[PDB]
Amino acid sequence: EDHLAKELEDLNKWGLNIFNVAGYSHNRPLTCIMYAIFQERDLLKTFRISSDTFITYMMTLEDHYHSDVAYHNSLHAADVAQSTHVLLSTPALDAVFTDLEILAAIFAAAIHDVDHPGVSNQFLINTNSELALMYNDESVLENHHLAVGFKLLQEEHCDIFMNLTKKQRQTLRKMVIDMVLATDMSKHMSLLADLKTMVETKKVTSSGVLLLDNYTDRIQVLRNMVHCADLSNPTKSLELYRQWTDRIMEEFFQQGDKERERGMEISPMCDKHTASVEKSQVGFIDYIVHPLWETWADLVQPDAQDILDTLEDNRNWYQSMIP
Ligand SMILES: COc1ccc([C@H]2CNC(=O)C2)cc1OC1CCCC1
Ligand SMILES: [Mg+2]
Ligand SMILES: [Zn+2]
Repeated sequence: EDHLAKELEDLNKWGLNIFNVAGYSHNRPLTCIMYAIFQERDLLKTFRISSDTFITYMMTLEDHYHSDVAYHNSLHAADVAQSTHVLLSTPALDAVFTDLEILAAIFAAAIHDVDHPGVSNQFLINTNSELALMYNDESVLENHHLAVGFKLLQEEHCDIFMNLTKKQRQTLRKMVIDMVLATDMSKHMSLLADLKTMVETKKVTSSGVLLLDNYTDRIQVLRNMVHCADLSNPTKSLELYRQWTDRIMEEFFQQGDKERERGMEISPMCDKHTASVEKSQVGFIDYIVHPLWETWADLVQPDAQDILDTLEDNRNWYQSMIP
């Protein structure tokens, strides 16, 4: 109550604690943070989005995340949205994005895992699920989250974009699709290689502010930004990181139990009888998270040096828990 307002004082910081905001908002973290973010940035006024309309959409979207899924519930969406809100303010990216691109990136973060069933694209494909038949095995979940999110906008009592122009709605839809499809982990290596080429030919104004000429370059940075926000758990304080680790392992091990029940091969990091939680996090940091943030740090230096220091410290803690 007064605790919620104290926690939200850190709305614009990496140290914000989304678990605390959840506790004080009737477990509506996503509705809560999305509303705090939009007010802070004056987006409701800029795009003449009604408050009732915005709240009804957000509450419906949030009720569409599954509360019995350990990691991919509404708290993860809320976290990715809050993280993207901070990354958009990085000094190196100052005045680089339009208001429509800022709106799109934050909206993408919010809907980006909606209706997640708690199993991976590969699981959905090997069990011949209806979702995989629908999407022909390509970015199964991601196409689905986009579909639900944009579906809910089709209803007057819920169209938060009704006061944008047709032209603006089209551009936003293109940008959002692009950004959510980029959260598909099987696209990670591709995305990182492209981000490394963008750093290679990085250009800044006289005062260290990125120069982004075309739409192409702007959406490439936005794509990568949402993807970093998705893979930001290890760059947060150790206390936060460990609760996120606990949740993803719970979810991955539940998938492993379903794999065993059906006589399918068990995905090794989903096998609770053999997988080391600690080794898996160190591997995840060394091979995926660090390589990504090291590159993001290059693009916006020295803005993300503390984020990298926290990461390297967290990496060493998981390492020390391994005998
Ligand atoms: C907190 O950790 C993790 C946080 C987030 C993810 C995303 C990528 N895959 C997912 O399904 C979501 C994986 C994590 O750890 C997994 C890889 C290493 C062990 C588990
Ligand atoms: Mg996802
Ligand atoms: Zn996600």
